[PDB]
Amino acid sequence: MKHSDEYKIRRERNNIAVRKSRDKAKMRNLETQHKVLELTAENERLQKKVEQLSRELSTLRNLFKQ
Amino acid sequence: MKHSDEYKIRRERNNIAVRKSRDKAKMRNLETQHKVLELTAENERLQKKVEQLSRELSTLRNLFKQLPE
DNA sequence: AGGATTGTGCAATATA
DNA sequence: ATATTGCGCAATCCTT
Repeated sequence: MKHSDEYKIRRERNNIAVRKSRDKAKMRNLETQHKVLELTAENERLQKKVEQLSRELSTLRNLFKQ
Repeated sequence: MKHSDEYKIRRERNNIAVRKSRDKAKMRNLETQHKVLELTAENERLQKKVEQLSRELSTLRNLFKQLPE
């Protein structure tokens, strides 16, 4: 129907639940996007650390010549 | 009005656009989830390499430390 | 008995 | 003009 009070209450409650469900789905989607940004920055940091450790190892091993 | 031909054409075109837009958004979310798996595998590879090189550097520094002046 | 999910479409808004 | 976004609805699924 469209007039009964049981119907109006059911719609009011469902509209709350539908919005809650859609907000939750949107939040999960955004969280996945953020995770990509976080991992990309972290992999960039770790790669720079690899390069730094390699430079320190090379510098140390050069001491064997002198 | 809401029964005119112009209204019907606008809504039919928009409904097509809505499905196209939401399909693409769902596909992007699928690609993003795949990217997380790929970046996680790369992260684990990098963590292993950093740990290996850190140990290699620590042992070599300790070797030089045991050298007499 | 009542919330959570979802295919669908109206509507407002953003964008080109 | 199309693209994006929020929402209502009703059917449906799941909880209590």
